[PDB]
Amino acid sequence: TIEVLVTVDGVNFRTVVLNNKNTYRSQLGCVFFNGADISDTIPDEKQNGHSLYLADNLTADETKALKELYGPVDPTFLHRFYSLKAAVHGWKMVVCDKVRSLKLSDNNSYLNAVIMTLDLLKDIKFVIPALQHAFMKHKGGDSTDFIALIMAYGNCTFGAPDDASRLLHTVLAKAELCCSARMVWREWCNVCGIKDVVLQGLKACCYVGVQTVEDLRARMTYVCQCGGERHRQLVEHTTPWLLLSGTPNEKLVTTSTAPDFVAFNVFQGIETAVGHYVHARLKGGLILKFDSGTVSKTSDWKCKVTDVLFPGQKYSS
Amino acid sequence: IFVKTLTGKTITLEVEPSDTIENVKAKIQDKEGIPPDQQRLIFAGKQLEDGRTLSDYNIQKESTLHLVLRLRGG
Ligand SMILES: [Zn+2]
Repeated sequence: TIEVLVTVDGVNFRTVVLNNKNTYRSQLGCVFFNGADISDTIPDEKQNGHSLYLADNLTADETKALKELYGPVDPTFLHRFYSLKAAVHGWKMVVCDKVRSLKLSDNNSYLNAVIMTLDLLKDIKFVIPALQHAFMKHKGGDSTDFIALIMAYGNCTFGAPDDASRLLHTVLAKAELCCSARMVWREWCNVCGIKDVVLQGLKACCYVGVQTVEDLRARMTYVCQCGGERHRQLVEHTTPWLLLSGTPNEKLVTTSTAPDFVAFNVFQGIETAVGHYVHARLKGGLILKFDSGTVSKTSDWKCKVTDVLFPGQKYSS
Repeated sequence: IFVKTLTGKTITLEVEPSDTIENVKAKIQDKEGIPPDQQRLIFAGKQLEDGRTLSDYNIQKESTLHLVLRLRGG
């Protein structure tokens, strides 16, 4: 019989003594040993004295640590996170002129678009310790934790195609801004009156529904609750960057127009079927397309832009 | 509240806001064919995440949610 160290955080460990008459799961639970799910194996001297990562049948104490480290997650989160980590170990990043981009494999292009976009967001941090740390590692050159984690949080499944735009915003819902951003909407009606609606921080740098800067500022007419026209318009905006997202819509990206944006994502394919994501940036008056490790450049491009990233805003009306 | 499909049929179904976005999408699977899994609701420029509560988003009755179908990118 062997002894093994059981932890969920890599800081608190406990000794679990095991025999070799049932599987690890039978005696202990869902466990990973060096990345490998060995739950349905029988314990042997090789694993003696070693540390294991446990996914269910959690201690009361370990659960407390899970919540602190990862926040409130569903019970399957740990299994999904750890397994995704092993599944995705073989994914590769290619680096072009220091820009890192995820090489295409197992329908992961949507992730290449999410990560490459996140890599562009200045002054952001994650509230969840585990996510923040993984992120820092990601920026350190090791992206497995961050990638697996983001899939677990996004409830993605390895190998299955998934929505890029959707994941990007769940991920950001877990982030915070380290600097000051402010955006103010003014709504008005002759009977109800004027209303200032204020957003601060990350909330001030993202908007789903618009893909151009002009449209975000443009005056919007609708009907108020009282039975008349309610108007709405942006009256202040001070941000480090601006992320605008909308449905795959067809357009012409041109550098002659001398665009405002630094980068954008494009959805290639049909929408009722499975497509392909591409990340693109402007540096060089030219659009560099990062097609999942494959790099190409164009002057203009007929494409269906989804996500668009703008620089810092300093606007008053 | 009201929820509109992109260039499409817009229904309103009302349920007291105690409800989790999971549940609006859940009553959505019970009124229109689509599964909560594939439906992403957008309100006032924010994607609603399953964890938070309609009350949390300041959403008032007669407010407009937007149903967008989850894309598949590979
Ligand atoms: Zn009014």
